[PDB]
Amino acid sequence: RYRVEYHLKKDEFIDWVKGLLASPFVLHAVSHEGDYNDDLATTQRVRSQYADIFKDIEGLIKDKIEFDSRNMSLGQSRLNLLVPSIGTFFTELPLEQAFLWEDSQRAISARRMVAPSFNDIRHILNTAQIFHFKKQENLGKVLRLVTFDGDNPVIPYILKLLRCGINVGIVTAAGYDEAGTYENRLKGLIVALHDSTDIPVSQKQNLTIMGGESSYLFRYYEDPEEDNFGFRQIDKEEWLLPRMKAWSLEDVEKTLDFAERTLNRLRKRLNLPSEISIIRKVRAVGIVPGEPVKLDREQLEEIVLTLQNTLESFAPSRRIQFSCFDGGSDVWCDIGGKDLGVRSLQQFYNPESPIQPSETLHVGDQFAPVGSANDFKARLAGCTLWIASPQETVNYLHRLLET
Amino acid sequence: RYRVEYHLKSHRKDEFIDWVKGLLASPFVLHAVSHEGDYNDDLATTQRVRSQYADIFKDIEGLIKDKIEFDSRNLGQSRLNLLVPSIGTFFTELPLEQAFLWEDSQRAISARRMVAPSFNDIRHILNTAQIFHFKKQENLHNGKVLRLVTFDGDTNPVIPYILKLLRCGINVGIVTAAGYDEAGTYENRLKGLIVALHDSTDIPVSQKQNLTIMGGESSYLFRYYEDPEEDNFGFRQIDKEEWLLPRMKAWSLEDVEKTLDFAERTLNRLRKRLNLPSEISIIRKVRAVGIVPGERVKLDREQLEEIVLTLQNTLESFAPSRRIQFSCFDGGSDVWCDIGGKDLGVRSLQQFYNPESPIQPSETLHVGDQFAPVGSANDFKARLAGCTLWIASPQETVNYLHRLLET
Amino acid sequence: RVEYHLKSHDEFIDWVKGLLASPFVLHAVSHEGDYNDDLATTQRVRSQYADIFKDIEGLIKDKIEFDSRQSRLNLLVPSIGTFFTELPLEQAFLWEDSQRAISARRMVAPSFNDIRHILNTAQIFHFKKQENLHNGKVLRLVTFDGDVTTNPVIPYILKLLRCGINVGIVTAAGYDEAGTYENRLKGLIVALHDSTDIPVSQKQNLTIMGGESSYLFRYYEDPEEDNFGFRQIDKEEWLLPRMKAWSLEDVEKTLDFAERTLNRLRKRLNLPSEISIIRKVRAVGIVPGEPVKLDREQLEEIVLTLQNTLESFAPSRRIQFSCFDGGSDVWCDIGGKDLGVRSLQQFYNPESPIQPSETLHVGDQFAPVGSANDFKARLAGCTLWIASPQETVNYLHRLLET
Amino acid sequence: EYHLKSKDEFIDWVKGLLASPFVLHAVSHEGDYNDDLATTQRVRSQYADIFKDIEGLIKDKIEFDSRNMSLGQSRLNLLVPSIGTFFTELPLEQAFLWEDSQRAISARRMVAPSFNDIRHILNTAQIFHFKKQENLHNGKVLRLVTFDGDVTNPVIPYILKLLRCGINVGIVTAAGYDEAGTYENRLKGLIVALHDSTDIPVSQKQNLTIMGGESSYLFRYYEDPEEDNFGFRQIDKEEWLLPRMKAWSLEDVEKTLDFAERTLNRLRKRLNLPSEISIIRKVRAVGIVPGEVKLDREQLEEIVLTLQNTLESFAPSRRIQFSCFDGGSDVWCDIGGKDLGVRSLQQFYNPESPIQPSETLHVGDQFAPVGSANDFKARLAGCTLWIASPQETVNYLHRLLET
Ligand SMILES: O=c1[nH]cnc2c1ncn2[C@@H]1O[C@H](CO)[C@@H](O)[C@H]1O
Ligand SMILES: O=c1[nH]cnc2c1ncn2[C@@H]1O[C@H](CO)[C@@H](O)[C@H]1O
Ligand SMILES: O=c1[nH]cnc2c1ncn2[C@@H]1O[C@H](CO)[C@@H](O)[C@H]1O
Ligand SMILES: O=c1[nH]cnc2c1ncn2[C@@H]1O[C@H](CO)[C@@H](O)[C@H]1O
Repeated sequence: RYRVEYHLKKDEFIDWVKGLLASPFVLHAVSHEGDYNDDLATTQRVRSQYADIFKDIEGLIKDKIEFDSRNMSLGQSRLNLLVPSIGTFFTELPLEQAFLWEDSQRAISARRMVAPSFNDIRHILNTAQIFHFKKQENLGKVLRLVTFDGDNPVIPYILKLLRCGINVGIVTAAGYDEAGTYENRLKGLIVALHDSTDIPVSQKQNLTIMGGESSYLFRYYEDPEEDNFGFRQIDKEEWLLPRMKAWSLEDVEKTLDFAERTLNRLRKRLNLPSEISIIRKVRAVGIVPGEPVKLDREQLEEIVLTLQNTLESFAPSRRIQFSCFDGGSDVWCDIGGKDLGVRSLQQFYNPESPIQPSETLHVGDQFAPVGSANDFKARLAGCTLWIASPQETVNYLHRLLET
Repeated sequence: RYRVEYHLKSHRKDEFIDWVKGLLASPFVLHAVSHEGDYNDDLATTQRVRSQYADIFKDIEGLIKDKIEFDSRNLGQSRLNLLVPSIGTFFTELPLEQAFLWEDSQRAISARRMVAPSFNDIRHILNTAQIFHFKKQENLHNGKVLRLVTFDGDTNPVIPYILKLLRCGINVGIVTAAGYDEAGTYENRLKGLIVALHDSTDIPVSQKQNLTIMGGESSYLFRYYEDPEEDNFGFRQIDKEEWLLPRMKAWSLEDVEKTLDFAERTLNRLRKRLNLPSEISIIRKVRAVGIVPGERVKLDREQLEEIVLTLQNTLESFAPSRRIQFSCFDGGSDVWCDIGGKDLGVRSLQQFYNPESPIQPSETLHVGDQFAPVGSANDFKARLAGCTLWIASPQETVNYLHRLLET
Repeated sequence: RVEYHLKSHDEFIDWVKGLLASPFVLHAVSHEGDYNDDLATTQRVRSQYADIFKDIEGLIKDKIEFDSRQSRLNLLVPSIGTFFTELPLEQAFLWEDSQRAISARRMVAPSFNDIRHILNTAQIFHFKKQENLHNGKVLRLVTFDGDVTTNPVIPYILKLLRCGINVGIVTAAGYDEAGTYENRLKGLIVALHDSTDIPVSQKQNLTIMGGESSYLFRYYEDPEEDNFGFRQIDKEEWLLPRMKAWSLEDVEKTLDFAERTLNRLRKRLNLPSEISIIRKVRAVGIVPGEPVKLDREQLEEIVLTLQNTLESFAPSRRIQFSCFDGGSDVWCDIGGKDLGVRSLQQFYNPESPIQPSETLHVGDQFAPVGSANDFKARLAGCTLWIASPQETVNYLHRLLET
Repeated sequence: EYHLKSKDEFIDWVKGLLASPFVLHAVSHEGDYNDDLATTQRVRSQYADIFKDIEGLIKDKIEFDSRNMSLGQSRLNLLVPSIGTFFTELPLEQAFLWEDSQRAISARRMVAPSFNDIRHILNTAQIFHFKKQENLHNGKVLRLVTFDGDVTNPVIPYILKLLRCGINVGIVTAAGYDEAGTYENRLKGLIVALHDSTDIPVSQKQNLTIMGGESSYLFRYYEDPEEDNFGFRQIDKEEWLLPRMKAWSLEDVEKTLDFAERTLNRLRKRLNLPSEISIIRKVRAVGIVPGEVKLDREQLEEIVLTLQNTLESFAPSRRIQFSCFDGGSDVWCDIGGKDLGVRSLQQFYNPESPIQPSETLHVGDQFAPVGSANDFKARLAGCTLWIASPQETVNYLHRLLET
C-alpha cells in the first residue's frame, strides 16, 4: 500500500507530454462508436489538438535554450518550472512536424481506446532530433560526433558515419584495461572496418572506445606495414579533462579498494556461487557471470545500491567521481562516468575546436535504473537518442544518413 | 499525475502477490535495512529476517487452507477474501514457507539489505509451492495426483519435458488462440514436437496420443496420432460431440456466426480507420476471426491493443455475443477473436480425457506466459479451471517441469 | 474495494480536475511572472477551462441518451453516478470564475471545491432555465439532511413551501416518535407556524423521513386542538412495493443481530458506560454519553463491522439496510437514503410520482459515513453537495430569485 | 513549485509498519468474538515491539546526529528522508500502551492504527520524557514552552502555572504589528489574569513573552509595582536578536518588503480582489487582510506561493530570511521565521546559558500547508507538540503539569 521501502532504491518530461495529450484524447478522441461517419472528422480534430500541443512545447524548449544560453555556461526557465527534473536542450526540436510524421505511420490520432503512448512520444522526440540535424545539413551546426553504448546491421552504418566524416565513439561500462579484450568482442566492427576499401584510413581511425565510462580510451589503428589492425590505447594526458587530472591516484585506488572489499562482503553475505568472479582492473572493479551461471536482478540491484551508498560516505570517493552499472549480468564500478567520457571525446577529436554538445548525438539504450552510468547522464554532454531495439537504432541511423 | 485515461485500459495486477510484498516489507525495513552497514554479524540478521518472512508465509498458508474449507461451502466470505478482495480460488494447498526457504537458498532474498522481497520472488515462491504440492501427492494414499498439464501455444528444451510428461502418464494439452480450422497448420507449427514424439522410443503409443491441441480457446480439438499400418503421424481432429461442454452445445450457430460476422466487420473498420497496410490481412475461420501480419508488414503494439479493446467493448454490447461466450487475444502481433475461452478449453480437456471420471481442477496445472493484459484470453481465466504456473521465461518452464518430474 | 479502513479510501470531480490541470500548466504557470500579459493569459486560460466544461456537457448528454435506452463517460469514470438532468457546465464555470478568479491563478490549479461549486451552480442553473420555460420539468421536490441523532436555512425552506415545492428532511436518527423530531426541529415548525404568508396546504408539504426510510411524519395545523407539529403518516401510504414484501421477522432479526453486535463492540472496545445503545422499531444505534464521546476510529469500526456482519446475514440481505456514522453516533436503520427520497416522490403524488429530474437533495454527507452516504441519494435524483450552511443558503437564494 | 493537489512521512511510515500485523492478526480475526482478549493481547504485543524498534532507531539517529550539528545519514533518514530532528529520546512503547488503554487501538479488527493514533502517541511520548526528567536528578527538564498566536479561556490558567513553575513561556505570531498595544488588545485576559494573580511573583510574571512577525518584534510582560501599569513592553533588538540576524542589511530587509508589497498589489488586481481587502505594511512585515471582504483558501495559497517563489528569485531576499503565513484569513510576509523566533527567545531568557532544543517544547496548531511559517520549521529549534484541537492543548498541558 504505502511502500515503506520506496526510497531505498521515469522521464518526467515524457509523462508530462502524455498528460497533456490525454486530455484531448479522452474528450475528443474517445468517440469509438463513430466510423459510420465522423471518424475522419474526429481523427482530424484530434490530430490538430496533438499538433498544437507539440508546437507549444517547441517554443517552451526554445525559450529554455535562450534562457540557458545567456544565464548559464537565480532564474528558472518556464519549462523548468513546469518540469523541474527536465534536462538541458542543446538543440531545437521540431516536435509538431515529428508528431505529424509519426502519426502518418502509426495512426495515433486514429485511436479511440489507446491514448498516445510513452513509446509514441519517445519516437516523436527521437524523430525530432534526427530532423534537426538533417535540417542543419541543408543549410548550420551539423552533427560532428555520434556515440554509442557498448555496455550485425549496425556495423555497416557505423562505417558510413565514419565515411561521412563523423566521429564514432563507443562508450562502455566495462573496466577492461587492455585493448585486446575490446578487439576480441568488437571483432566484427574492426575487421569489417579493416576489410572495407571505400574508407580512407584517416576516417577509419575516427572510431574510438571509451572504456570504464571515462577511464580508458582506445582508437582504431590500421598498420598494414605489419598488416596489424585493432585498437591502440591513448595516453591520459591527451584526453583527460582538467578536473579529472586533479584527482589523486591514492583516492582512486582507495575508492577501488573499498569497492572491491564491499563486493566480496556482498558475495559472502549473499552466498553467491563461486563461479561468480570479482574482477579488479586499473581503474575499475566489477562482478561478472560464470561458467550458465548468472545473477538475479535483485542481487545486481542490491550490489549497485550498496556500492553507491557506501562510497558516497567514503571521503576519497567523493573527492573524485565514480559510476556504477548493472545492465547485464555484470556490475561494474568505474572511475568517472558517462558525461565525462562523452565530453572527453569531444575535446579529444579536435582540441583546438572541441565538439559542441549541439554537434553530439548519443544513441543509447541505458535510460533505465542501470545505475549511475545511466544514459540520462549523457544528456549533460549532448543530444541523445533513446533506443529500445537494435532495429530502432538501424532505422534512426538510416534516416539520419539518408541523402 | 491523475491519469484521465487509466480506466480505458486493463490494468490488472496480482493483488494477492502485492499484498504479500507489502507484508514482507515491514520486517525488511525494520530488521534488514536497520542493520545495513553492519560489517560484523550478517548471518544473525539474515537468520532473524528469514524467520520473520517464514512466519508470514506460514500464516498465509493457514489463511489459504481456511479459504479452501470456506470455499467448500458453495454467502459469507473467507477471511483471506476480506483481506484481498480480488483473490482467486485455491484448488490446492500451498506449502509457501517450504517454497520460500527453498527459493531463499537460490535467490538469497533474506540476505538482501537494500532491495526488498520482489514481485518475482513471491511469484517464484508461489510457483515452486504449486509444484511441491503435486510432488507430495504422488506417493500419497488419498492424494490427488496431477492428471492434466496445459500449455499456451499462441530445438526447444520444453519438448523433452512434454515427452517426459506424456511418458509419466500425464495428459498434455496446448491451448492456442490461433483460429485455424485445419490440422495441417498445427502440424506445421508444432512439427518439432510431433517429430520428437514420433521418434521417441521410450513412450508407448497410448501415452503419445494423450497429446492434444485446443485450437481457438475452445473451438477446435486435435489429438496426436500414430497409424499402426503406415508411418503416418501428426494431429487428428476430434468430433465436437465428444469434447464439447454441455453449455457450449446449447449455443446457437446463428449467434456464433453473427458474432464472428460482426467481429469481422469491426476488424475491417479498424483496418481502414488506422490505415493499416494492405498485407496485414484478415482471416476468417469457422469459429474464429483474426487479423494477421503480412509481407512485402507488421502491426504496432498500441494498434493491437486498440483492436482487442474495440472488439471486446463492441461485442459486449452485441446481444448474440452475450448469449455465447467469446475471447480476444493480442499477445503476439496478431489479434484473434475466438468463440469460447481459455477456462472452457481446460475443462473441455478435463472431460475429454476421462469422461466417466473427469479430471478435477486440483489435478490440473496450466503453465502460462499470458498472465498479462493480452485480452480476455489471458491466463487469469485459466485460474477458474485449475491450478496455474506463472512463467515469464522459457527457462522458467524448463526448470519448473524439471523440478516436478525429478525423481 | 476492501471493506476495512486502512487509509483515506468523487472520481468525476478528480477526473475533471485532471483535465483542467493541462491548461493550467501549459498556459497559466508558464506565465507566472508575465504581469502585463495578465489580461491575455487569463483570457486564454478561461477559454481553455470553459472549452473543457463544454466538452464534458456533450459527454453528459451522451450518457443521458444512452442511459435513457457503457457510455464513454462511464468507461472513463466507472464510479460515475447517473445524470438525471443536463448541466450548463460552461456558464457555471464562467459565473464562478468571476467570483473566485480561478483563471487568474498561476500557482494554484483549479481545486476540488472549485469544481464542486461549479457543478452545484450548474444544477441550480438548470432548474432556473426549466423554470422560466415552465414548459420543462420544474423542481417539485427538495430534500435535506438532518441525519445526526443559529440556522439561516429555515426561511428558505418556508419560501420553498410557499413556492409550491415539496420539502422533505431525511434523517438517520431512527427515533420512532414525532415528539423527538418536533423538539429537534422546533425552530422550523415554530417559524412555519408563525408564517401568515403561507397557506396551511403548502405548509403541510413539509415532511420528515426518519430511519432513512422507516418513519414518515408530516406537518399539521389543526384549528380544534389549536396546535401544530408532526403527524406520522401510515405505512400503507408511503411504503414502496419492494419494502411491502419485506418480512417483519427478517426486520426484527436484522435489528436484533445488530443490537447484539453493538453490545460486543462495547465490551471489546471497552467503551465508557455513559455510552448507551438505543433500540427502536426500525432502528438500533449507539449514542454518545455524558462529555463522553466516541473516537472516529471507533465509530468507523462499528459501522464497518455492522455492514460486514449484516451483509452475511440471510435475513438482512432479503432486506435492505443502512449504517450512519456522521456525528459521534452510529445508527443502523432498515431503510436507505435512496429509498427515502423515492418514497417521498411517490407520497406527494401517487398518481404521477415526482420524477428524479424534479428532485434535488441538498446534502452534507458525501463522505465515508456508511451506507447512508449522500452518494446513495444520487440514485433517486439530482443532488447538491454543500459544505457550509452559508453554501446551502447561497444556493437556495440563487434558486429562488428573480 | 505550483500546486495541483494536497503530511508527515514519519507518521505514515509507522502506520505502514503497524498495518502489517493488523491485516494478519486483527482483520483476520473478525467474526471471532471468542478468543478476542487473546487476539487483542497479541496484536498489542506486535504493535509495542514495532514502537520499541523505532525507539532504538531514534536513539541511534540522535547519536549519529552528534557528528555534525549547527558523512552519511542515520538509517532512519534513509528509510524516511524528510524526517526531522529528534532532540530527545521518546518512550514510544510506554506511550502506545497508555494510548491503547484509552483508545483501544489493538482491539480494532476493521480500523487500522490511524494517523491521529500515532500523533497522540508521539505527543504523549514527548510529554512522558519531560515528566521523567522532572523526576530524574538534574535532568534536562523543560525550560521553554512556546505557543502559536495566530493572526487577525481554559489555556490561560495553565500558562500561569507554567510561569509559576518557573518555566519561560513565549507566544510566536505571524502578525506584523509593531506596536505593543495591538498585542495587549489581542492577548487581553491573559495579561489581566497575570496582573490579577497574586500567587505569582512578578519575576515569574515577566517570563511571558510575545514574538511578532515570527522573529521581528519581541514584547515582554511588564508590571510596575507602584503605578499600577501593566501590559507588554517592547524589548530592544540588540538584546534578543541572533548574531546572523544582526548582520542583515536594513536595505535588503526594506527592498524585500517593498517587492512583496508590489507583488501583493499586483495580485489583488490580477485576481480582481475586492477593494475591501486591505494591504498592511509595517516595519518588519507586510500583509493582506480581510475586509468589513474575505478570501478563498485558493486565493490565499496563490498569494503565498506567488510571494514565496518570487522573493526567492529576489537577491535581497536571498541575503535575508523571510516567512509567509496563510492559516487565518490573512496572508502575512514577515522578516525572519518561527525557527529563528524560538531560538532568539532561547538566548533572550538566559544568554549565559541559552535554553537548549532539548529543553524547549513548541505547542503548535500550524502543522499544515500554512506556508513557510508552519510549525514543521519549529522542529528545527526544539521539541514540538502537534495540536489539532484547543482541548488537546489543555489536556496536554494538564498532563505535563500534573504531579
Ligand atoms: O527530460 C528530457 N526528456 C527527453 N529528452 C530530453 C530531456 N531533456 C533533454 N532532452 C533531449 O531532448 C531530446 C529528445 O529526444 C534528446 O536530444 C534529449 O537528450
Ligand atoms: O490471486 C492469486 N494469486 C496467485 N495465485 C492464485 C491466486 N488465486 C488462485 N491462485 C493459485 O495459487 C497458486 C500459486 O500461484 C496457483 O496455482 C494459482 O492459480
Ligand atoms: O460522479 C458524479 N459526481 C458529481 N455529480 C454527479 C455524479 N454523477 C451524477 N451526478 C450529478 O451531477 C450533479 C452535479 O453535482 C448532481 O446533480 C449530481 O447528482
Ligand atoms: O518526522 C517527525 N515526525 C514527528 N516528530 C518528529 C519528527 N522529527 C522530529 N520530531 C520530533 O519528535 C517528537 C514527536 O512528535 C516531537 O518533539 C517532534 O518535534
